[PDB]
Amino acid sequence: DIVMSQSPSSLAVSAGEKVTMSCKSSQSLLNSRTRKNYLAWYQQKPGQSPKLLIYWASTRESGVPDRFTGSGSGTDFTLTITSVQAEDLAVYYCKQSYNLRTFGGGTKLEIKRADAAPTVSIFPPSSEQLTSGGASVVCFLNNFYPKDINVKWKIDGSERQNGVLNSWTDQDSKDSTYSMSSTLTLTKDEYERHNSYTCEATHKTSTSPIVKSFNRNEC
Amino acid sequence: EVKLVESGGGLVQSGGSLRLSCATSGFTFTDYYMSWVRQPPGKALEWLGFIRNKANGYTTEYSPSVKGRFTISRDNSQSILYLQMNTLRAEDSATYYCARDHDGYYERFSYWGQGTLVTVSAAKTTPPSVYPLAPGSAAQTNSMVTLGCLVKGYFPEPVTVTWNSGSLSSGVHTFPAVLQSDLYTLSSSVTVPSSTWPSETVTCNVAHPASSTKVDKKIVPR
Ligand SMILES: C=CCO[C@]1(C(=O)O)C[C@@H](O[C@]2(C(=O)O)C[C@@H](O)[C@@H](O)[C@@H]([C@H](O)CO[C@]3(C(=O)O)C[C@@H](O)[C@@H](O)[C@@H]([C@H](O)CO)O3)O2)[C@@H](O)[C@@H]([C@H](O)CO)O1
Ligand SMILES: [Mg+2]
Ligand SMILES: [Mg+2]
Ligand SMILES: [Zn+2]
Repeated sequence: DIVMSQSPSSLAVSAGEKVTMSCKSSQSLLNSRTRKNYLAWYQQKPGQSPKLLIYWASTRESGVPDRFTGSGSGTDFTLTITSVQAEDLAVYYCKQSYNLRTFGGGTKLEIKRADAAPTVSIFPPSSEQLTSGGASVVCFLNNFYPKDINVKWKIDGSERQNGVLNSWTDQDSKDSTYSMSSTLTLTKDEYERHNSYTCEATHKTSTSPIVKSFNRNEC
Repeated sequence: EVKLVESGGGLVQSGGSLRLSCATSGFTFTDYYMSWVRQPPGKALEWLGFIRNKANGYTTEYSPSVKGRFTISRDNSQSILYLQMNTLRAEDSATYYCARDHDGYYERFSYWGQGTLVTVSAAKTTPPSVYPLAPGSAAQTNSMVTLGCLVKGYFPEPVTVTWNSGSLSSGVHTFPAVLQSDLYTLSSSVTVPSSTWPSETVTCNVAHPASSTKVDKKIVPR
């Protein structure tokens, strides 16, 4: 049958540089009747539906920036993006339509940018939540790069790792940064036994962690 | 002005059936093959099948992965595409897209819907609790101030979060939901000039379609 494979699985490129992406088919997609390769490329930006970029291997769909170029023939195809822009962050899929249709597994394109320190904000549990017996403490670490970051929670000065869940956004399409949320969930009873709640972010951008805290007595 | 809009996604139990619809407009529906494509969260697109155009007798084809179990049909009077799914399993949990396909000449999927999310699970529908995230005790001399919304303990996905009914788009970060104990939690942050809040209102608008939940949570100071 027709197996589509893409390479690389993922890569990062700085704005303004060239991106090269590959698609292989297990059999030739060159239709002998029409003399065209039945191979299309789709761009799927984070949170969005796929969008057609290129079809018949090299035809750029109307409205698609000229920096996107499809090439290749038979079993091997290439999508090249020149002068990549922050907005080009996406998973790119190739798709054969020579015999029914089959998608490749995608190439994830991330955007390399200058290191950026997170902006850290901490939020105490709301009275609405506490009333029902729960206490979630939230820390936002916004607009940083690279994605790797450490968050530590301290309660009255002591590290706590139990009950902490983290979530990273996909890269931002405008500024190529990441953000992450860290949420520490406690019971109200346990929350009320301590005073100081601290989120500490350590990122390669500083040897000093960014520390945000609040004290329950100050609420 | 081509429009494709899927509906029908939601929670179904293993072994169950579910039919999706895709309402279309802005093109001559009968001229076009229509495909369904799905995407498990975080995974690749998978083509499922198509139904051919009128010139080709509206006949269907399917990927081996779903042939015999999924059925595609179309209403050519109303320009609606359907996907009937039977004997659903966890591996069928995915976003389902309808896509406009072949018109007898062009080889391309020109247009795709927004997708509808199907969750196959024995877990019960649970509406979110929505909590405001307002700054504690720390003046934002930071020129900018960051507020948030915690959307906790819901099932299944998805939820939608907007800020001031979509008026605030820039400076918004909505964090992917994390699953814990059969329940999802997510949060959303918004960052606005400190001169605009709390003098101006900032409200997160949360919807959880599975429970028809609609919440508008005003972020209040003090
Ligand atoms: C016995 C059938 C012979 O059909 C062809 C042939 O295969 O040589 C092709 C046929 O072409 C057209 C047509 O009706 O003019 C146009 C072409 O674009 C296609 O639409 C085909 C078929 O409908 C097949 O299309 C599909 C399919 O439905 O499975 C879908 C396409 O996206 C693509 O995958 C093709 C695939 O490339 C195979 O063709 O499959 O119809 C027509 O030229 C006749 C000719 O009249 C002689 O019979 O020959
Ligand atoms: Mg940001
Ligand atoms: Mg203590
Ligand atoms: Zn304690």
